[PDB]
Amino acid sequence: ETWGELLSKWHLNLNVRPKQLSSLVRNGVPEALRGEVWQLLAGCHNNDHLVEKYRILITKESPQDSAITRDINRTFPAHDYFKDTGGDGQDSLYKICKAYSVYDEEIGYCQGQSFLAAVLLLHMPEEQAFSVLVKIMFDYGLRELFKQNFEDLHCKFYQLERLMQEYIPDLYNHFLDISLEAHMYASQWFLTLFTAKFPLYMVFHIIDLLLCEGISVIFNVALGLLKTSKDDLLLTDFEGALKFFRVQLPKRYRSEENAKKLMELACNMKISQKKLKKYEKEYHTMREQQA
Ligand SMILES: [Cl-]
Repeated sequence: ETWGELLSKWHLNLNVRPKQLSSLVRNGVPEALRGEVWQLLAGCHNNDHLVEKYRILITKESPQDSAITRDINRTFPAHDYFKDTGGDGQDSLYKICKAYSVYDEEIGYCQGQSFLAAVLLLHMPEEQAFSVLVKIMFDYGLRELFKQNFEDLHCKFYQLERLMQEYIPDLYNHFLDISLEAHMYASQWFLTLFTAKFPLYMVFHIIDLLLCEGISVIFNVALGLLKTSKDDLLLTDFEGALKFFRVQLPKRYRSEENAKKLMELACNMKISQKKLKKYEKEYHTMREQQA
């Protein structure tokens, strides 16, 4: 495209993102270019060291075989690439997940990580998918949500609710009235970056935005989802709200048009780093008092 010219430009200087990249990413990266573009966004291009390590890691046993197997059995099992249990896709998926469990000695394999691994394997080869997965967990900071009995996740829930008070006040008020807290609905959004419940078309666009702009885009998407469906939530009771989040909400985004308007709104509902850091500080101060 425009994409072709952009990639030529980028390859003249892989150290610096071209000025028009963020605007082109906002519209969605083409499927066939995501393998390359995701690697470049994440800052790995021929990351030889991680690939060398990976080749050793795959010879080691995982102490989390059972968790990994369970997750893989629920990871896009009908998809053409993953449906053959002896296929290359499923083989690669196991190896990546096991390798990760051995690589991150402190934390190990994280529940749901197979969905993210699978998203990456849908667009690039195995060894590169491992590399990108590591960068998402370590550099972008996904693994931080799993430390300290999920303390940073709890922080994100607090942040989401403060943002809702501000940008979706009617919905915030209603959720207060029915005592529905974010931990009851937003956990998989954050911990899996939407990979575990939303349709792939939408999920790929989310990764495009997340790799370009950072892990904070989960807030933008969260607010876009809540604002778009708020009228199906405002008059519901507790059970009703949960049922909506579990069944109807992901079903809406099977439509490509619905998913495109959602990512547009998410980008438009962008939240500043300054604002997020304020709310993070508020949460930390609060936790210190009660401690
Ligand atoms: Cl803002």
